[PDB]
Amino acid sequence: LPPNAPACMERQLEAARYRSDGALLLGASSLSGRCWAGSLWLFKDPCAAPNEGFCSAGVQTEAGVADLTWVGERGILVASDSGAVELWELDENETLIVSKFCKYEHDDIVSTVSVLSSGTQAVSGSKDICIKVWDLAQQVVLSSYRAHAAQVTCVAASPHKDSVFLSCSEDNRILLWDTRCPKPASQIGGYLPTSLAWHPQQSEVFVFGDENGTVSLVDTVLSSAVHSQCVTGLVFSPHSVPFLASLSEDCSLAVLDSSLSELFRSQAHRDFVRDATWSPLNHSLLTTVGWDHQVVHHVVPT
Amino acid sequence: RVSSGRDLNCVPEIADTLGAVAKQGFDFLCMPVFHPRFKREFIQEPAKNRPGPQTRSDLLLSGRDWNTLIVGKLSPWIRPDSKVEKIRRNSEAAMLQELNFGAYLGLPAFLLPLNQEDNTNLARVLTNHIHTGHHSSMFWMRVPLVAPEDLRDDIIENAPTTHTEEYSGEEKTWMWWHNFRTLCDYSKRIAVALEIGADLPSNHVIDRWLGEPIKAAILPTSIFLTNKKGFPVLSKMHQRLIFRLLKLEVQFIITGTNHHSEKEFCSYLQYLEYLSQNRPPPNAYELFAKGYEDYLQSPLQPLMDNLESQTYEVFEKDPIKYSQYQQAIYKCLLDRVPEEEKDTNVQVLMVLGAGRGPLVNASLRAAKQADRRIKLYAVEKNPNAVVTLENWQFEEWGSQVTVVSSDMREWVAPEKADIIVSELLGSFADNELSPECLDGAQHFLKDDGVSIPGEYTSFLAPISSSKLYNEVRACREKDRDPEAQFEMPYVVRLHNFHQLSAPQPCFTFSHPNRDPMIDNNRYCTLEFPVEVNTVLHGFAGYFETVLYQDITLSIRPETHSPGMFSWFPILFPIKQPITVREGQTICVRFWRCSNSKKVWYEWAVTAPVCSAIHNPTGRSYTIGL
Ligand SMILES: Cn1ncc(-c2ccc3c(=O)[nH]nc(C[NH3+])c3c2)c1-c1c(F)cc2ccccc2c1C#N
Ligand SMILES: CSC[C@H]1O[C@@H](n2cnc3c(N)ncnc32)[C@H](O)[C@@H]1O
Repeated sequence: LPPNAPACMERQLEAARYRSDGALLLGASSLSGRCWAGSLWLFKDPCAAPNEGFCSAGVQTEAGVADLTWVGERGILVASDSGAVELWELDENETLIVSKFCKYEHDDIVSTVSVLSSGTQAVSGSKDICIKVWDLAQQVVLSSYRAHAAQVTCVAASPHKDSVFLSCSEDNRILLWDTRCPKPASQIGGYLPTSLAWHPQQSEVFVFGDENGTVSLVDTVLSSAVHSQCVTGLVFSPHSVPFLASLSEDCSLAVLDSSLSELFRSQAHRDFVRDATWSPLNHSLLTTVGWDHQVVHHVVPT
Repeated sequence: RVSSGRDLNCVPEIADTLGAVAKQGFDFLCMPVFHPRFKREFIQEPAKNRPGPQTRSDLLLSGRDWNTLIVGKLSPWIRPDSKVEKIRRNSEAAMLQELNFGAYLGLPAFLLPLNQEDNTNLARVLTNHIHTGHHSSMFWMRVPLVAPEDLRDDIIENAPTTHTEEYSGEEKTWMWWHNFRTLCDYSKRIAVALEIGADLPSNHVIDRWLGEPIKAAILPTSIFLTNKKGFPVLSKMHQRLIFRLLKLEVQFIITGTNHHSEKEFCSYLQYLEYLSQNRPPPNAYELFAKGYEDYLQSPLQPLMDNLESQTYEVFEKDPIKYSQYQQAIYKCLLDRVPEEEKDTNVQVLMVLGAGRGPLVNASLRAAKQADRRIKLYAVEKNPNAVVTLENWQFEEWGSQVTVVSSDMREWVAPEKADIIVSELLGSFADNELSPECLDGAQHFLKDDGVSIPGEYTSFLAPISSSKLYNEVRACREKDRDPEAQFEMPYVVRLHNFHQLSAPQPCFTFSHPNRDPMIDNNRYCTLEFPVEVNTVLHGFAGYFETVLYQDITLSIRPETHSPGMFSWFPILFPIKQPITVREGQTICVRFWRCSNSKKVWYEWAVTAPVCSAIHNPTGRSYTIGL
């Protein structure tokens, strides 16, 4: 029950991400009822989540949390229902989450957000069809790009190339971006693409999921029908030879190997599975959250 | 006084949001009635069993507020035409769910997107909803001037943007709308919310929406410029479009976030007010005609029917018209009576159809100003108006005026006229049977006598107006041909419409008709060049008339007598809209038909396709002799 921390956390858990030391960041939305807001939470003990009385820190946001991501070790970057991109920061004590900036640059819900290589810039995509590149220190938009023709479902920063990132959209495009290029987007060659994950060990390799449950491995093709509904997210594990976690509106989590073959399946969740994040400390532990308000800690066989 | 609404996709608390919106000056608020990211499952366990509540409570607003302040929005994840079968099924169930909640709440309108070409299944679900209880609620289809695909930045190195003109391609979104409303069978509950982008298309793309049921125009805050002082404004071209839309009294909707953060947010709205205040007020005519816009009227038949007191009052409230008549009579008196004869030569003037007296007084004022002598007969077959005339005669005119209560075709005149004056014209000139009446009066015109008017000509012009087509369609009546409403003309102040080619003359009549073989039937073929893609719904009709020499009356637009209120246009509909491409010719055929009891019109399109012959044998519409 730490200070300026809401007594109750909202039902619809949207995001879960570990940082280096293993504190767990949670993002929640109230997607029904009287108030449609959101909140941010840090659990230095992840096994206490999502119980509010045993969190390290928490804070209410004005609108729901469609997406978030760590910025470094103390920064939290939030895609808001309000069209805002928000940056919050932990205090030196890590007992308060404090708004750093809240800029209303999109004209619709901000759906996806991703920190670029350097840690000093981020990209956001929105239902307004735009993608924006942000300078986090100057709290300003550096570029706004209207490449797509429909909502921007996902953006993912390149792991090591600070000018390279992916995006996909309901206009059925997957775009590879390199802002060193005069025309910065390129169309990579179906069912609508819904999620993106760069390979952490291979520069030019990524995986994407679609609205029909298929996961695909792509070089700058291999695929498997993993899910019976939309593929909401894709998270490579931290292992030298990584595993690939995939999550779906079908309420399951799958874990896949190098060839997209299934090694693990969980049906613990009773509603949509919304995020998955691998422990830095124990590499076989994988944590999910979903709209059923569960935080599940899977032990993945390796 | 612009009526304006705020579009939001994020409402943390209804009460607080509604207050903020009202304080900023808006009249209404378009918002989601379910959370826009709250995707719901209807078929597959376990997600289909998600504990409720499925949304916010109806108790959060009063019934009056749901009914008047809230426009609902279809959730953006609902995709009834998805290529994924499961998504199509969930979407249909979710679409019915949200639409039924809207009807549950009594919301006055509900917004649905047309953001792609194929909306077949969305139209089917909407049409199903519409046939599930009779309700007055409106469905606003949110459709852009310019498809997003056609305005995207040219930043995709391996998919450049088109740089060549695609005339019909740039009209694609009109096609999205037209197919959708055709599928939904021109439901009156389905209207357009036209969304305006930062860059406007060619004029022809904009003009495609002429005559469509535009209920709302959506202005994103991103299309506004910034003036020296920092305030949002619009480019002169957008201002042009706004003015055009104010003439249709659409509702304006402000969408997007505030990008002029130095200024507050009523700013976008104050600018709209500023534009509304800056335009020419009601110039006498438009003051008079605003209430009548697109209001269908039965054409008067003053021959067969006895006009009411207040109908004559409408005629008489047009001084420019009668002073045209005065000038025609004046010039004629002078041409007929030399100065040396001004005291010996009394001219016999007959007003044929005098109503309540205005031509009688115009004749008297004309004689005074001409300094000539006239003997007046006031002929009127309507005995109720004859009451007005005989009180005038006893009280004012005296013996100089003889009131004759008689049909001009039966009256045995005691002498012959030097001038017969008449106002027997309808909006289509001869559609009150002015030719037949003057023919039957002719025998008592002197051999060298003058008829005022001396001639008239009707005019036709093809038009597009899905709004007017739907209004005619709604005129089905219980105990007649279910299509008779399309086989009859209407007097209407045409307003939301597109004229497709310049008016061309149709039928002409001259009086006196010296000709020994009088035939008032007519058969005319017209060819209208059309330089746009469009849809034909009917023909506007107007007329011109020569009262005397260069003194005329006209409601044909390019020669409209300035300042004259009398006579709105007439409209001939056709039963079935006809598609017309750029560069095609519209060929129409009009007949004036008669027997001894009735006169009527028949009409038919014969290019680019044939219609049925409309009103064959007068079966739907006749004018009584
Ligand atoms: C429906 N209709 N058909 C014919 C006419 C009409 C209007 C004006 C006039 C007119 O000066 N003069 N003469 C005639 C007929 N000879 C006449 C006829 C009308 C009519 C009417 F009977 C009443 C109205 C009331 C308010 C606004 C417009 C009209 C209109 C119109 N147009
Ligand atoms: C100004 S509308 C036409 C006027 O002339 C009258 N009128 C029309 N036809 C005749 C007719 N054949 N004989 C006499 N009056 C007529 C009508 O009753 C109306 O008052």
